[PDB]
Amino acid sequence: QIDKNGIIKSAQLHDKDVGSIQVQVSLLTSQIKQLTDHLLANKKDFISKRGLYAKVSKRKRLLKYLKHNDLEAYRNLVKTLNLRG
Amino acid sequence: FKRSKKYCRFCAIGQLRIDLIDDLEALKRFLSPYAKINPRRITGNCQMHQRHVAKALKRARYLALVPFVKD
Amino acid sequence: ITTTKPIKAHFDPVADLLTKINNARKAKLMTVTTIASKLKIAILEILVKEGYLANFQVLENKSKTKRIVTFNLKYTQRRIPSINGVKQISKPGLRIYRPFEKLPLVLNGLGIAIISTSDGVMTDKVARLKKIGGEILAYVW
Amino acid sequence: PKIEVKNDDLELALKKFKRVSLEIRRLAQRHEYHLRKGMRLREKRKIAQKKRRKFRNMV
Amino acid sequence: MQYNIILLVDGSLSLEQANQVNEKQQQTLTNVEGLQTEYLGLKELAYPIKKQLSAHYYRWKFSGDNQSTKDFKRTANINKQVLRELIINLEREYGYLASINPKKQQLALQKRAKYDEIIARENNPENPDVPVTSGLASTQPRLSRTEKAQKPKEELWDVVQKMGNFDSVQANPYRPRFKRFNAE
Amino acid sequence: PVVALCNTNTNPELVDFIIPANNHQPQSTCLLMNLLADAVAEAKAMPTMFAYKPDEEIQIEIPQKKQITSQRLNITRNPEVLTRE
RNA sequence: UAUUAAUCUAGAGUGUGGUAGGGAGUUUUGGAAUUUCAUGUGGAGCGGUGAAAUGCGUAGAUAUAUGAAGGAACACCAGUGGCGAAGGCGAAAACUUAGGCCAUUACUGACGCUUAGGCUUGAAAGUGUGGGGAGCAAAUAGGAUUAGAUACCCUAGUAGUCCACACCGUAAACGAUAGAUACUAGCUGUCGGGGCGAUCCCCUCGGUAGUGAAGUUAACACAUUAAGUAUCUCGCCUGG
RNA sequence: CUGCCGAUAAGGUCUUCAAAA
Ligand SMILES: [Mg+2]
Ligand SMILES: [Mg+2]
Ligand SMILES: [Mg+2]
Ligand SMILES: [Mg+2]
Ligand SMILES: [Mg+2]
Ligand SMILES: [Mg+2]
Ligand SMILES: [Mg+2]
Ligand SMILES: [Mg+2]
Ligand SMILES: [Mg+2]
Ligand SMILES: [Zn+2]
Repeated sequence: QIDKNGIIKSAQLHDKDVGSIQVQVSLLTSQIKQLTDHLLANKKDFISKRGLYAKVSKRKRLLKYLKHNDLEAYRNLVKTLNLRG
Repeated sequence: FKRSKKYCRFCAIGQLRIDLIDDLEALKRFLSPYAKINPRRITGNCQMHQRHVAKALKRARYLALVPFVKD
Repeated sequence: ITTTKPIKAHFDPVADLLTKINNARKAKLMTVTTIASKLKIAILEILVKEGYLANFQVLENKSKTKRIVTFNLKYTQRRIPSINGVKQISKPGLRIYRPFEKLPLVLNGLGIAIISTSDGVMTDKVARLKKIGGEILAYVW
Repeated sequence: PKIEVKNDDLELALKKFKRVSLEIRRLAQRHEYHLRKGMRLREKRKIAQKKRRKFRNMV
Repeated sequence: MQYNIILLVDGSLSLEQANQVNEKQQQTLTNVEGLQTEYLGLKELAYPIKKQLSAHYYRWKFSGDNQSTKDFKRTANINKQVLRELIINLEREYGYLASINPKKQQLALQKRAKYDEIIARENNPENPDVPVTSGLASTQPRLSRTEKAQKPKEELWDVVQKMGNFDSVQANPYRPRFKRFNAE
Repeated sequence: PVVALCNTNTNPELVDFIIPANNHQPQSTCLLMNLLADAVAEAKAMPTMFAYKPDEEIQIEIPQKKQITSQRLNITRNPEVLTRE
């Protein structure tokens, strides 16, 4: 499993901000990376595919939400995370 | 006649954990005379424990500690 | 005043109250609670002036971030309610806007129709008196 | 399924052997016929319900 | 993690087997914590496996990374001196999180103490234990619960406006309808 | 008009003049039943038995055949309606 | 109501702290039982049925004792049960991994429900390539029964049932009941977390059942897990 | 305690009525 503690501390805008959108997408990208590895290795586990698709769809909606409100921070998050492409 | 003393031991003691080399003589009581996991009416544990002991005894029965079909 | 239970409400503010009143009437219950919004408060104020409920009190927390209105129904001595039936007009989706010429009369004036034209919610009779119409929330008779 | 005779009497051995064989015969006859898995669960569920309801009234 | 192997070595000679266990331990286990070992003894196992009726049971309570299992697992079978081997990763057995919680542990100690008290009176030295109360029900409820009972998070709210309130109170239901009998 | 001694398991609508009371105690029933009978006797102009009376005359006995037990048991005589197939 | 400029946490999520699971995939391991073969003892039937006959058997069968090989499925535990969105999941272990329940003085601050089109999964049978094949058995052969039997019974018996990779995308895929939200008597069970501390039992928050009034229904019946009082969205119906 | 056991031409009545005693 991923060391969730280290990744969140990097993405914090300020301390105790353990529930923003930026920290959520950073955590989500790590789980996606791990799950893509696991699913590519196995290729017959479909519940993990369900989890991967659900997490991918959830990530898309939250970043889309962050585009309607405070679009500038969306620009900041995308260049660091490199999630678009 | 019968008895109402069919009551899970591990609850009164709060053992909380089953290991085959901590209550080995205890697990032989749950087993039948023909090396079978007695049902609830005879064995007496609550379903939660009954599942935990079953996994441990079958694990013991895989590690070759208790017979299969004979005494 | 204190409670013990969580207070929830539906997203649609007219039918949320409508279900509460109708269910309380049907279940012979008297005191019910829900979250407070300005439209629901206003419809209840004109409602209590016309005499369908006895008391209607809106309350707020000690932090000033939430308000919940806890109202009771006006039962007579024999325990049969004063409300007989409730039906909503301005349903979600289909917003009902009617000019004065097609302003409804509920049960030949026996019931009351709630119409929020321009000065908040307002009864049908005074709407006819002012000769001005608009949004029609619900029928109560 | 060994049961000792105890060499004190014979009948007692058959009084226990009747019980042991009946529970033995149940599974011996069960693994004689193939039912689909759904049907196999039905007979398992059927026997449990019969035994349960019967056990309620003697307790 | 914390692992636990129950190794099955053949029944040859004691001293040379212990050496076999040390050899089986030091070859594999790439990364490991402290490897405490015991020796349950000599028992005649139930079903003969590998045509052997006696075996030495060793238990290892080491700890380390997930790689400590693979080499040992593939080497156990090849070694003719080992009959069986079980890597019971104790972090997944039926109940571990409750065992680490300290509060639950002290309760188990208290339950042990109290239960031992009951069993003693029943199996009294010679005097008859008339109650024989064990499986049966207990006495009245525990006053501990009655007091230390939880209290709902009573969110306190403050009144702001009012109108018409009069608390008439009409709690006189199912009252008599007829009043005084009369003749036409 | 019908009067009754309801005992918590009655539909209050059917009775008119409800008289909250017991029905399982061979003592409570007699005291209350005689009380209604006592009104009838006073209306008919013959002396009362229990009503408007002091302590010494109300004593009544508990029929034969610690404290009296008004507990409802014998639940085992209510199995599931014969079913199954 | 819609638009825009902002504030708040109760909706919905996240973290910390408790926590139950046959949830899934990959790789290894185990014992009974059947079949075949090997070695002894043994001596005339075995097998099958409503009754029999094909069939197997002096080339020593059935049976009994030991051993070897191989494939398939995982008794008891196992339930007036658990998990998953559904199909489904039950010998043991390791690795990887999904969701869920309870308490939150924490955080973001409406980020939520539904979903045409699209994508993913989807019992069994069936297909293509390569392995595997103990047992069973569509097609097929024979013996019975029968007025006839291409069927029900019996003896044999290929594909198939199994694995890996590719398709097929249908089922009474059923709770014959789309999802989400708020409210509406009660009683009896059972499961999980939390509070107390022998259990047992009591309370709180949830899941799964039975009974049951108002209410609904053409009736059967549903009835806090609604087919009840209402809202949103999608799918679908218009005589045979 | 489970052998065997198949078929049955077409169309058709019959409620007159309560006004009432
Ligand atoms: Mg063999
Ligand atoms: Mg298939
Ligand atoms: Mg033929
Ligand atoms: Mg055959
Ligand atoms: Mg084929
Ligand atoms: Mg279909
Ligand atoms: Mg019902
Ligand atoms: Mg047509
Ligand atoms: Mg015949
Ligand atoms: Zn228990």
